[PDB]
Parts: sequence; C-alpha cells; structure tokens
Amino acid sequence: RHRKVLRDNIQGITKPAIRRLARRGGVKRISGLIYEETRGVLKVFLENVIRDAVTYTEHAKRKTVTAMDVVYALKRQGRTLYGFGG
Amino acid sequence: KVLRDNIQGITKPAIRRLARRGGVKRISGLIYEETRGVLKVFLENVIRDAVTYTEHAKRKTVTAMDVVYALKRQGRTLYGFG
Amino acid sequence: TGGVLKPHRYRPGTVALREIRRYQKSTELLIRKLPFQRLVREIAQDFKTDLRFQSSAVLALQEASEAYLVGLFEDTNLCGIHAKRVTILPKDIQLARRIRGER
Amino acid sequence: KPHRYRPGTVALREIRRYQKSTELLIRKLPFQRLVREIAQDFKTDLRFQSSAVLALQEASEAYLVGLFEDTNLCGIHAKRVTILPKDIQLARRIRGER
Amino acid sequence: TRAKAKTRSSRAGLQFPVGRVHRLLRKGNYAERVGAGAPVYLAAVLEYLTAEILELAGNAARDNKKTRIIPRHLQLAVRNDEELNKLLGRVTIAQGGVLPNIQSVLLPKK
Amino acid sequence: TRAKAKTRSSRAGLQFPVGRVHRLLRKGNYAERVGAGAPVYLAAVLEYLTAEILELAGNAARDNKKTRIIPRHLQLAVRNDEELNKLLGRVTIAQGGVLPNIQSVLLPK
Amino acid sequence: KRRKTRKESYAIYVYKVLKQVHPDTGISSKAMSIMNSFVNDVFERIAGEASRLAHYNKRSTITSREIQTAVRLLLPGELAKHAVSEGTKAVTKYTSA
Amino acid sequence: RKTRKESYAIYVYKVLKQVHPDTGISSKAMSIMNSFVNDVFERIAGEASRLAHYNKRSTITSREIQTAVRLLLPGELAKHAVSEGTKAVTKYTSA
Amino acid sequence: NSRKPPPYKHIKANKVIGKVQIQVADLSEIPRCNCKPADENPCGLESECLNRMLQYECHPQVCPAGDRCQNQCFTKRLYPDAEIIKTERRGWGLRTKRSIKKGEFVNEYVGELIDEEECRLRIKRAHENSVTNFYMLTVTKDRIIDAGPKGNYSRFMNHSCNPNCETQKWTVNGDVRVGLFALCDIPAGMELTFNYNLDCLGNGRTECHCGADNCSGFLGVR
DNA sequence: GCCCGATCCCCTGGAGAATCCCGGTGCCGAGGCCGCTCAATTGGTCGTAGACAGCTCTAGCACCGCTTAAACGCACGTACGCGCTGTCCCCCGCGTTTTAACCGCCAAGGGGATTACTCCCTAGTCTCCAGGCACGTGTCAGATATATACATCCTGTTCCAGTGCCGG
DNA sequence: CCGGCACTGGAACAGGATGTATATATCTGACACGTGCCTGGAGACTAGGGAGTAATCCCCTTGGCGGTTAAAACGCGGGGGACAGCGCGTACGTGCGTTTAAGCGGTGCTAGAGCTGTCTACGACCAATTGAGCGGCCTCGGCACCGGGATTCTCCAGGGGATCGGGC
Ligand SMILES: C[S@@+](CC[C@H](N)C(=O)[O-])C[C@H]1O[C@@H](n2cnc3c(N)ncnc32)[C@H](O)[C@@H]1O
Ligand SMILES: [Zn+2]
Ligand SMILES: [Zn+2]
Ligand SMILES: [Zn+2]
Repeated sequence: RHRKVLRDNIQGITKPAIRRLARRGGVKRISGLIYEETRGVLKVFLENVIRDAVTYTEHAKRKTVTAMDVVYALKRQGRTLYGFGG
Repeated sequence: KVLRDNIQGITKPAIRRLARRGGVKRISGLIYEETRGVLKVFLENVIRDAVTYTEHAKRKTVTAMDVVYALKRQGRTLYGFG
Repeated sequence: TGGVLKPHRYRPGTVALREIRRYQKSTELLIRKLPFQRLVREIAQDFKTDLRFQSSAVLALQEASEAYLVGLFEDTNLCGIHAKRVTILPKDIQLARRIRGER
Repeated sequence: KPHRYRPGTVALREIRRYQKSTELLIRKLPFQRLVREIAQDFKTDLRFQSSAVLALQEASEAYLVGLFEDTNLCGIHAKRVTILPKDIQLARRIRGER
Repeated sequence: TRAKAKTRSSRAGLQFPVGRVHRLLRKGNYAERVGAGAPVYLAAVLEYLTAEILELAGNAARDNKKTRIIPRHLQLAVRNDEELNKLLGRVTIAQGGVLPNIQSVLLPKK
Repeated sequence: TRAKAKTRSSRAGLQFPVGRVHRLLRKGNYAERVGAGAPVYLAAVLEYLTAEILELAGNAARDNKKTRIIPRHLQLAVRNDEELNKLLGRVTIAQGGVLPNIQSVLLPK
Repeated sequence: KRRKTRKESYAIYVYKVLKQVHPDTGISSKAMSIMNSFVNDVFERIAGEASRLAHYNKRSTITSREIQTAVRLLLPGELAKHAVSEGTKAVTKYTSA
Repeated sequence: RKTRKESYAIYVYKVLKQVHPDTGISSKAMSIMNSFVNDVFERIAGEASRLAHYNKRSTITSREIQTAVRLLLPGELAKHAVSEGTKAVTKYTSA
Repeated sequence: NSRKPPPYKHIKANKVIGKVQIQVADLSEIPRCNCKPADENPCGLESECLNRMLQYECHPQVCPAGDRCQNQCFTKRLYPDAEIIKTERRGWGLRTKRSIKKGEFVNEYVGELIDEEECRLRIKRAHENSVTNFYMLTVTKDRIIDAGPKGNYSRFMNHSCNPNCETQKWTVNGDVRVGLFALCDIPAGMELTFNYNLDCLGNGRTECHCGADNCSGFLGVR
C-alpha cells in the first residue's frame, strides 16, 4: 500500500537536457527563456496522451497501462509509431 | 474546343477581395503571381480524386458527391451539399 | 477664371480598412463564376477527356477554394506581423505552407 | 592562455554530432517519475509496463525535435539566429494546436 | 401484434429514432452483433449535441433582430464556443464567412 | 483430394500468403462478401511495397560498411526518397534519429 | 410519373428538437442540410470508434459500454461530461419499464 | 500456453534474400517492417470498404482493391504497383 | 462702404433640385462600433472608436453606448462664432470669436445639389456677364455641393496656401457629407482658412492675395 | 413752437412642407392536410458468446551498495539584439474608357436512374494433410578499448602601402 | 605646393593544441538453423441471390443570342513604409572546480495478467400486421412596397403700428 506521494518532478527536464534536443533540431543559439516554456509545452502534450492511454486501459478492466494502449492513443491523434508492436 | 490561359480569370481585384477578408492591410505586388500558383495545385489534387471516384462507378458526370468525398479524403470536410 | 473645389483625398489606410470590415461581414462568393468554371473544366481535361460536370459540382469546388485561400491569408498575416512589417510578401506564403505541412 | 575556442564553434560542431547518433537524450529515471505523476490525476494506483514508459519517451523526443526544426525557421524569418519564446508560439499557432 | 404498439423512442423519452439508429448500426458493417442498448444510448447523445448547437444558433440569430436561422448563424455559433470549435476544427460550413477580427497592430495609431 | 496440395500463393508466383490475407479480409468486418481475386491482388501490392523500402535500406546500409540492417537505415531509406516520404509522412520510426541538415545562414565565413 | 423513391433524413427530428429550446423561431432550408450533415458525420465517428474498441479486445458486440467510451474519446472536456449523463439516464429510463 | 502470435516475419525475410542475398536484419528492424505491413493492409482495405458502401454493393473485388490504390499511393507507386498486381491476377486465372 | 453681402437663404440642411435623388438608408446598412458603457466620452475624440477612426457617423439606435456617444456630431451642430469682419480688398471673409481645440468639429459645408450638365450650364450662363462665380464644391460624380444662391456661414471661408483648417469627407447615415476640421488648436481671434484645389476650363488670371511666404503661386497651383 | 406722407422693428394669411400614422396589395418561401406502402413492433424458438470461479507463474515494485558521468555554480568578454536616422520607391487612391459577366429566353439530345430476367460466383460443410510457430543451439558481426595520423581552428610575428606633417 | 628620414596603417601562414580517424585484440550475446508438433489452409460438392445485360423515360447538361451595366483595366500623383547603416550595452557561450543524483548488479515478493471449465441469459432469425413517415396539394399570412390624409413646422408673404425729415 506504499503510495509515496510524488511532487514537482517536472524539473527533471534539466537545462542541458533541453539544449541537447535543441541541438539535434538544428539550433545554434538558445535564448534564456525557452527553458521555462519547453516544460510547459511538454506537460501539455503528455496529458493528452496519458489520458487516452488510461481510458483505453479502464475499458478492458485492468490495472496495468500496457505498451499497446500508448500506441493506440498516439495513432488516434495522427502520430503513428512504428517499432513497439502494431 | 480545347482551353488554355484561363488561369488569368482569377484576376487582381479578385485576389485583393480574398485577402481583405483574410485581414491584410497592405499587399505586395508579386503576391498575384504566387497565389495563382497555390490555387492551381489545390484544384488538381481534388479533381484527380473526383475523377477517380467517378470512373469507378462507370459514369460520365462528376456529380456533387464525388467532390464531397474527395474533399473528405484530405481532412477538409464540407457541410451543405450531401 | 472658372474653377471647382474638390475636398482632400482619403489618407492611405482608410479605404483599405473599410473593406476589411465590410467583407468580414458578408457571406457571398468572391470570384467570378464563369471564369472560375472555365478553369475547372480546363484542369480536369488532363485526367479524362470529354466529361461533364454537375451544376452543384462546379459550385462545390468554389466554396472550398475560397475557404482555403481565406485561411491561408490569415496565417500569412501573422508571419508578416512577426517580421515587424505591415505588408505581406511572397516569402511569407512559403513559410506559412512549409510550417503548416503542405511542402 | 588555454586556447580559448571562439564563440559559435563548440555549438556548431555538436549540432553535427547529435545528428548522427540515435540514442535518447533525456534521463530515464527523471522522465519516468514524471509520467507516473501526471497519471495520478486520472486514476489512483496505476502500474506501467516496462515497454510503456519507453514508448512515451520516443514520442516526446520526436515531437520536440520537430518543434525546434520549425522554431528555427521563424527565428531566421525575423532575421535573427537565436530562438526566443515568441517563436515557439507562432509555430504552434500556425500548425493549429494553440 | 396482439397488444398496443409503442415505439422505442417514447420508452426512453427521446425524439430521435431508436428504430432507425439500430438499422444503421446493423447494416453498416461495424460488428458482427449489436447489443440492445446501443441505439438507445447513441440516440440520446445525438439529441444533446443537436440541442447544444441549435440553442447557440438561436441565441446568435436573436441578436440581429432576425427570427430565422440561416447558415451564417451556425458559423457564428460554433466559432465562438471553445469546445464546439474543437469538435468541428477541420470542417467548412458552406456560406458562413469568417469571424470579425482585425489585428491589434494594424489599427491607425493616434 | 486425388490431386496434390498446391498453395494459392504459388499459383500466382508470390511470396506473401494469399491464404492468410483472404482470412484477415473476411474476418475483419470490411464487407459481407469478399471476392476471389481480391487477395491475389492485395498480396501482390503488399509484396511490391516491402521490396522497395528494402532495396533502398540495403544500399543505405552498405555505405556504412555493414551487413545487418538496423532502424537508422530505414529512416535513411525513407526520408531520402520523395515518394515514401510522402506515403509515410506522419509516421515516427523508433530509434531513427534525424537527417543530417544544417541551415545555410548559420555557417561561418 | 414514376413516383420518385423515398430518401430519408433527420429533417423532421432536427425540426422537433428546435421547438423545445426556441418555441417560436424557424430554420432555413439550406441551413437544415448543414444539421443533417452534422448528424450524419457525428454518428459515423462515434460508431467507427466503438467498432475498433470492440475489435482490440477480441469481442464481437457493440454494447452500451463501448459507446460510452467512444464518447469520452471523441468529445472534448465539458461536452463529454453531460453526454455521458444523458446517455446513462436514457437507458435507465428504458430498462425500468 | 504461449499459444501463438503470427506475423509476416518469414515472408519479409524471404523477400530480403531476393534483392540482397548477402544481408541480414536485426530484431528491431523486423519489428518495424511487421508494423509497416500491418499498417498498410488496413489502410488499403479500409478504403475498399467505403467504396463498396458508397456504390451500394456487397462484394470487395479486384476493381475496388485497385481503385483503393490510386487513392492511397502517390505518383509512380500508384503506376508501378497497379501493373504489379494485374500480373498476379492474370496468372492466377490461367492456372 | 457700409453695405452688406447680397442676401443668401440661410439653411441648415441640403436641398435637392436637379435630376438626382436621395439615398436615405435603413437601420441595416449602418456599421456597428465596438465601444461599450464606458467613460464620459464613449466613441469620443481620443476614444479608439472604430467608426471614428474610419470617418463614419455613429448612430443613436445601433451603438451600444446608448445615446450619449460623442460621435453624433452632425445633428448637434455646435458651430463657430462671430460673422464677417472687414478685410482689405477681398469680399468680406470671416473670423472666429470663441477659441477652439485641435481637431474639432468646425462647421459643416452645406448648400444645394447640382449635376454636371446643370453645372456647366450655370457656369457658362454666369460667365457671359463675368459675375465671377466663386461658390462650387464637388464630392463625387453627378453630385456637386453648391453654396452660391443659398448656404450657410461656411461659404465665406477664405483660401490660403498655409491653411488653418481642412476639408474632410465623412459618411453620415448612408450619405456622404463634408465637414471641416482643425489642423492646430487656435485661441479666439484668428481668421479661419483652408486650402482647396481648382479645375481650369479657360485660362488662369487669378492670384492668391492671402499672404504667406510661398503663397504667391496661382489659384490652382501650390 | 405742433403735425404729416412716406418709411422700417415687428406680425401673420395663406401656402407650403414634409413627414408620422395608418392601410391596403403582392408575394418566394415556409406551415399544414391527406393517400400510400413498407419498415418497425410483437411474439416465440434456438444456439452461442460472454460472465464467473478457480489456478499457475512472471514480472513490476522496492531495497541496497558502489562507481563516475552528468548537473551545477561562477566568472569573463564578446558577438549580436534593438533602437535610431536617412532615403527612395513602390503600392494606394482617383479618375476614364473598355469588355465580358449576368440574366432571360428557346432548343435538341446524352445519359442517369429504373426494371425485368437469367446465369454463375461466393458462403458453407466435410475431409485431410503440410506449412508455420515455439524450443533449444552454435558461432560470428559488431561493440569495446589502445595507439597513432592527419584535418581543422585560432593566432601572432613578419610583411607591403602610404604618409606623419613639416617646409623651403 | 609638392616631398623626404622615419613614422603610420593594411595582409598573410606556420605552429601548436585540439579533435576526428586510421588499423587491431578480444569477446560476447543475438541471429540464423534444424526439430517436432498441431491447426488452419486446400480439395470437392451443393444451394440461393447479388450482380451483369438489354431496353425505356425523361431529367437536365450543354449551346446559342441579345441586352443592360457593373466590374476590370490603365495611367498619374504623392507620401508612407521597407531597407541599409551605426552605435550602444545586455545577455549568452565557453571553460573549470565541485556536488548530486543516474546507472548497474543482485535479491525478494507478491499482485495481477493469462488460461481453462461450465452454463446461462441474450441476440439473431421468421411470420404478420398496422401505424409512422414521405411526396404532393393548398393555403394563410407576415411582411416588402406604395399611397392618403395631415399634423407640426416653417416660410414667403405683403402688411398693422412706430419713425422721421422736414412741414406748417
Ligand atoms: C468663397 S469665394 C470668396 C469671395 C470673397 N472674396 C470672400 O472672401 O468673401 C472664393 C473665390 O474667391 C476667389 N479668390 C481668389 N483668391 C482669394 C483670396 N485670397 N481670398 C478670397 N477669395 C479669393 C477665388 O476665385 C474663389 O473662387
Ligand atoms: Zn465607438
Ligand atoms: Zn457611438
Ligand atoms: Zn496663398
């Protein structure tokens, strides 16, 4: 029954961890306010997918979010994902 | 009985009206030869699918539902014709 | 010896803002029907020869073309205002389409 | 005088380094603790598989890497080389999300 | 046919055809079988989405001193509601025009 | 069964199972009656499509001087061909990376 | 005359729901086609999502429970909280009598 | 127990040994080609269905499966694959 | 020389005479602003009124501001002050008696409606006797505002190459009207002036005896 | 010293004036009233899909210890956002004359939508056998670290061009 | 009024330091192969209807013709907006010393996915019957357009009482 309450984990997306994604995309010079907006952009994309994964799960009467609920939730938004079983 | 040059029927004031409804206040002078180039490639991708939907039914008339299905095939649903 | 008294012409930017508020309230179509209809029949003459169109089939492409262009010119305006301008140039449409996905 | 590389090169040569490897660029445990927490608002006491947390990391990375590709075109549109916070909102608003 | 007839709409208390929705579910190749409370549920979610749009359409048609809903009012009805604009995001309504909006940086300053 | 068994994929000269495509069509609730020359046509297309994304992946994997094929080679053989890049436009390939590309304005002088 | 064949629509149920929320206004002919098409377009989405729900789980039936989940997946935040209510009420009122 | 899980693995592998005899393939790669095929299949059949339903029919035939290809594959694929299919269909009958 | 100007029928609105008609509008061809119950000046001077920035006349029955919108400035008619004073050799001219501000609704310009053919006939008739026809203003085609026979106290408005007020062109209730506004705020006591352009049909034998640094020119040249 | 035939601040006899009240008349489209026909309700029969109750076993959560790669502050100096000013040019408003879009007709025939009638092509059962999937296994392609070999990046000490400015 | 002992600016390339690459030992765990077994695909018939084929009827697509007139085309002026160039300073890139969790191996464990056996309620299927829904025919009237008095207001109108310049 150990439900260790979680809090303020969005700060695990550090500053270098965002500079690396910006580099992979082709960005040369990064400003100083992008770091607080990329987290806000990510925490919104994540909800719209985890909500649908949990919905697909509740309908099958289970308790384990599986690796196909996520693939279906993504395919439902026009973001098909190859490689994890389809 | 062939046709040609009829792309000059999308005249200059006719593009200014569409721009004004868009919301633009000033307009350059080379937009008028670039808009006719965006339009003539939106019509081909739709008339191609309309003519295919027609030929599949062995008809000779591009009816009004061929166009609605061809527009639905590209995520541009159109309400009010079927 | 004989003259008239004409008033001062409108300041630039008045007859262009009156139309913006006028056309954003009507609902008509904005391209001449017969010139738009000859264009369609010419374009479709490259896929199958000697075919016919319905009266409300030539009238359905025209209500989609306009709603395509009017919605493209709303996203061009934002790029122009982004680059600190008022005038939309030929290089705003390309960025609009590129970011949107069509190219 | 430790040879002091000039600004603009140590970034330009790690751009061309991160565009040849295909690893994952975010930390595993810090990312996993976040997915498990966002999913407390929808149902208490959930359980994630091992391959369900790796299916979201790749989607998120492939979303951000292709948001920054479009950011880096607005910034060049405005005649700049840096990307400010006002470039991301334009990209999203033209795509159609905001 | 030995008793008095009643439709399945009046049983649930709806105004949409529970008899016609069942037929479309069957003859449309959606699944091999169809439960018995699927049409009764699917019609009560269609009358609600219709009421929610016709009410806003009537409200926006009242505010031009008019007494009849024409395709412009349906455009002005969805484009201003934050959820219906998202349900009908990629949908064109024939002869609807656009919304009145001039950018705040174009207006003649002083 | 006087005659000897002859698979329905050899009658056509294919390698994809016409016997399994037909069943997946029939038991997939796509229509009521399923024709008899439909799976023979669908398998021939499925087999041609998977023999154009592999002829390019092989060539991409031989420029890194390798013998096996890994996901990176599929992303390279997909985003470098203009028809498959339009067919598989909105699709992510796990462990794919991105295409080497650096804008022409940021370069030094 | 060949007695033209009947073609059905929701053009008389759209016209009955209107007199419950506005007892005196009317509706236009070219603006009834739009509501017809809206119903024909929303019915198909909510049915074609229940189809896939019942197929992922290896079932063979649409019930009053695939339709409830398809609605939660299709409708936005607040719409999908009164629609479920109206549904789960119009079935309790039907299974009772 | 551990009943089955069918896939197109042993056919994709057969097709590989025709274009590149001296070549292998990694597990992950295999699990991508599998999903590619499972995805194109129900993207083509899901159009033959709608075609047959628009024309008030009941049979999926070669004509529906062929037109569903011109509405899916772009450009030269739509012209190569169609000829690749009319060969198999022709050879099947004369057998 | 204490005589007075020849009588002119003082009038408050325009009068139709020729073949032209009236285009009075209904309460559906009038634009609607974006103001709202707000400070003392709704649709006011500094108020960012959509109609006011576009030179339209607000309406008391369509605007949300009720009836106190300060854009209704073509019915209140709150005009300038004391009439003709004596100048050197010009006819009479005018001046102001009460001070005003910058960009204020100075009096309108009102008279009779004449068409082009009646206009050419009237000027050619007045030309044979060389009466020196002086009152003739136009706005659009087949519509010319005349102030010769009758008019208002706007007819003795003097010309200059460095003016003080200007002649705009507003749109009031479906119709177009001419209203003169101020360039720079002035205390009471400077004779109001505005420039205008001419149209020569014969020759140029007129000089600008107004008085300024470059003002010599001609009655059709700046 | 008082008064009178013409002459002006004011008035009102009609005429006008023009516009609110109120009333007919004529309509595209909508709103109701019957003849019809065929799809939805009722009542039973029947067979399979789905709901429970076990029962095995595996894989997700939780812990602990150790090493070291990555996050974090901190300081500097520099390339680059951002405001300002000047200039010129190209896009807007205002006339004039030209052209072809709209509208209202009449007119002849291509082909779309039905209907009747007779194949032949697919679903559906049996019967039988081989293709494909899980399991256990060997061996080799690709991933590490080690060492050395050139590309690239940056600068500072030599290297022409012209004069600093003073003058006779 | 243009120049000479000795000064002043503009250009460039080796020389390090770094970084990416060249060829090898070594090794290990994942890919490619048989092997045995089951279940799903192939062969042969049989019965019912979905679609191919021919012939009709009439809707409606395309084709001219003329006439009124609003929108497109063209050229002239004048001023606001796009673009380049400078100048100042603020914020981000780079390198280094250090603290802080991420990553990697064992170990335990038990919660819950997964699989199989009964069996019972629930939906498909058939026959019949009657009432709802669709096409068609009449309506009525709420509103667009005109008048008719005609009320509220002025306005053009010459004129009833002051006014006076002389008049008596
Ligand atoms: C309104 S009338 C002026 C009449 C009279 N001079 C006055 O000011 O009362 C305008 C006519 O005066 C003539 N004019 C020319 N220069 C003038 C000036 N400087 N002041 C007044 N009128 C002038 C012009 O011919 C013009 O047609
Ligand atoms: Zn206002
Ligand atoms: Zn107002
Ligand atoms: Zn002057």
